[PDB]
Amino acid sequence: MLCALSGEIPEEPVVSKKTGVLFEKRLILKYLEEHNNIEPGTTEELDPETDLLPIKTSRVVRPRPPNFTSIPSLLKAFQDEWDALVLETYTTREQLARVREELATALYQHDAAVRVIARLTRERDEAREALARLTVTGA
Amino acid sequence: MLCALSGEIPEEPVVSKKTGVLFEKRLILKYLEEHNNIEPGTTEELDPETDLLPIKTSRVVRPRPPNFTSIPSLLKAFQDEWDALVLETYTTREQLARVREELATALYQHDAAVRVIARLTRERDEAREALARLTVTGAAP
Amino acid sequence: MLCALSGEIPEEPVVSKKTGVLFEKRLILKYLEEHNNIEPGTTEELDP
Amino acid sequence: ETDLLPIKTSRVVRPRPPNFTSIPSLLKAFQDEWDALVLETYTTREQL
Amino acid sequence: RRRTQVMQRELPRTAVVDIDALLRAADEIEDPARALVAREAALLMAHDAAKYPLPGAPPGVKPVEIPRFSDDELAEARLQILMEMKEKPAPEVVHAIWNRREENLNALRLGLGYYDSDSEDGEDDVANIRATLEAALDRLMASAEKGNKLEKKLNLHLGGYKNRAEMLRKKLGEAHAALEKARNALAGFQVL
Amino acid sequence: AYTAQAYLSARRAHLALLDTHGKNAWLIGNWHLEGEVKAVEKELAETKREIDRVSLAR
Repeated sequence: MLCALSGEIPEEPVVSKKTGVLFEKRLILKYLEEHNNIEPGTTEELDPETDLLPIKTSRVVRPRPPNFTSIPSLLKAFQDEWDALVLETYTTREQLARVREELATALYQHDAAVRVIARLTRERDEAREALARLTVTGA
Repeated sequence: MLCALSGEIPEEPVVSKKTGVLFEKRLILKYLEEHNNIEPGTTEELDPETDLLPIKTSRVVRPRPPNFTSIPSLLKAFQDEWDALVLETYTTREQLARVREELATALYQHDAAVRVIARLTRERDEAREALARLTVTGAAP
Repeated sequence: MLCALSGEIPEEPVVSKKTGVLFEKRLILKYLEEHNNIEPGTTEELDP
Repeated sequence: ETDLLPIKTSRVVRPRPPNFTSIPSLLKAFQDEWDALVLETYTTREQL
Repeated sequence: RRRTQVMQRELPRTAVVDIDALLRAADEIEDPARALVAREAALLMAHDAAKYPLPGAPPGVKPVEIPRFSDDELAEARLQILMEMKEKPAPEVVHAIWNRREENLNALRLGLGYYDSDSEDGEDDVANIRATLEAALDRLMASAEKGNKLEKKLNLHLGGYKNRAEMLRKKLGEAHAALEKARNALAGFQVL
Repeated sequence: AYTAQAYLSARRAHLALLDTHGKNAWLIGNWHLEGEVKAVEKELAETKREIDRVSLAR
């Protein structure tokens, strides 16, 4: 977590009731007394005695420190890795289908190219023996 | 009804209104971030704020099976399904690579065929011109 | 997943965009025809 | 609906350790953490 | 522009090209027109691997000269092919055809590029899987050595910061236990 | 072999990501954890001051 105005962890986390943004009481008392109760970043007017509220952290549950080995962190890592791998698979299938579609087009145009090159080979051939016969006959 | 990106039922469904296509919100926003806001399958841009439309319906009652009413079976099920999905990803990547090599060889044949058509067209044209000159020089009876 | 009118799987699913609510197409068409283009649950005008 | 007020913060980053970079490492961490916390729950129950 | 664009589209291709074997196969092709097509294709692979060296490709490959041509008659040849077009197949039809191909020869079989449609030899299939598995296992211990070396490097880089976290967690646990003792004492003392 | 290849490739990618952007994340995590330590410490110190106040007054 980060405080908004100071960019750190607030010693006394106080919540703006109007917008729900995390503040620190001393810096925002400074801000309101030097800006006439103007919320930072917005045009809203904030009330320190009614529109501001601190944070109470009950310590009933034994607090697990935020480490990556923990099960909430591990399941967030699992769903993030699943997100990345599924989007990679989805992309790969997208240009795979694109490549297969232009592959079908490429195979059909290769068949057409084979047809026209057979036709042009036969045409060039019959032209060549026609020229040969004409040169033989024209003595 | 399944999501387009995963082929599964999305946990939080949204709808692209431009084509009326179901998507999952987190996957589609991550895709838009990675691809600079490009709708999958098409070229047109996608708006996750306005064009996306969530669906409010009843929750899907996925049955919890008696074999998967125990965390060892859950752990081996997740293990085998993750192995199968990552093997599917590897096999479709190898398929894309091999079909890219096949299309490379195919288009090598294609522009080679284009060049042979080119050369034989030039040879046919010069043969026709030479035969026309020969018939002009000769006296047809 | 279930339809919001019959509670079954819609063969031709449609979504009312103004509320973002799934319906079956034939059921929502006949309901709008019966009740003069009014979406179920709401009092706004739904265009078929 | 009303008395609940959300906060608007950033994503708190948990650093990935060097050992837990592969999927099998994450899975064995999953089993180890599951064992540790179910043992904690059990021991909590009998100490209570 | 003289060079082919089909290999300019990268789509990782072979670094090694055998002009002799390719020309021998092209001459051994029974169809004359397709034989000429494959011969000029072999010349094209020789030209590509000669004047465009891939990383890992051997250098000093001899290029092959090609007669010059004109783009207008190239467009004429393309127009000949375009008027020899039949009806284009539907994308759903192509997808169904390739899905049937996948079902006949599954994802591993189509992923292995050594499975031609005429290869029914089980021994040749086993040999292909054996060679592919040998190359795969080569990749396994190469990437395993790379990953182990990198993990050891990052371990020796980050273990100093790793050691602090356990002590800080222990201090947090002691602090929470002391706080619970203090609040229980507070309640008990104030009531009494 | 292919499953192990994909797993090891993902592991190497995550290892490279941790090499290029892991130290700042480790620093910010340790900083947040010690901030929570400071919060618990001031809570216990406040309760101990309450005990000290009650004991001296009584």
